[PDB]
Amino acid sequence: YMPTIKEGNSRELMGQQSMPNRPNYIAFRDNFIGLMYYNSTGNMGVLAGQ
Amino acid sequence: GSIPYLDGTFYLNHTFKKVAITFDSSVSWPGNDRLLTPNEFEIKRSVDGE
Amino acid sequence: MSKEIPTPYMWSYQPQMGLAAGAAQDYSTRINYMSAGPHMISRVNGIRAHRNRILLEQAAITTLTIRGRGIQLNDESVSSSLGLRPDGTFQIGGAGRPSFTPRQAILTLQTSSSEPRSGGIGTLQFIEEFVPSVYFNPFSGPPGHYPDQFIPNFDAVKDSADGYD
Repeated sequence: YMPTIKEGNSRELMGQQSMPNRPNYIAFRDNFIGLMYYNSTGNMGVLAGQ
Repeated sequence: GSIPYLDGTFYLNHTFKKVAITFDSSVSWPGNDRLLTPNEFEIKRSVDGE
Repeated sequence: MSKEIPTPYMWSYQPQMGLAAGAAQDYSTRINYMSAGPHMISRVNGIRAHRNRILLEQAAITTLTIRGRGIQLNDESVSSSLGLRPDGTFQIGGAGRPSFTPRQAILTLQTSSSEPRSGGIGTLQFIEEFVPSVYFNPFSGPPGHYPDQFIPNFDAVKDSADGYD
């Protein structure tokens, strides 16, 4: 809650209220899904006799 | 104008991408892995230049 | 057409199961003589008769260094080179000369399946067995005496397979 848009310390800004920011849990996906390319003609896993 | 079906002035052959031929809906015609791609007559490849 | 020189029926294969699907008269190789006189028409009829004779008959009558599997392999039983074995003292490093044991390796490599199959037919045997069949007097019997193999929607045990369930 910003009592007044003006900057600089003053009487109005004294009454401001704050709350914590929402949490995020960014991490690697389950089973590392998506790290390896699957089912794309552009990038196809190759395994063959040399 | 011109009649490419009659006169022979075909000009759209550059827009073909893939041709797949299958007999009895289970057997591909060049059925001995006689192509680099498995069972398709891949005419033109997009930017996916493996 | 004519109940004596009939256009032959050609089978259709189902690759997947191995059975033969329904067949049909040949409809892609007919000769259009509708613009011919009696001479050529008799000639063409004789030709089709010759073709039918060829079909009937055909059908009725005509129904060391072992190769391994395409690359031969040599075979040695006493080729054992490294006679040492690591007892409490020795310590044998990298080794190994791949040799096919005569009885064990080769026989175990060329055993057939445990129990033979009983089911459909492969492509080559289908070609050799299911020649086009010439049906002479079509459907000349009472109901139930017709060749039901021709209808693809007909099941041998349960008659007249209802499509779409």
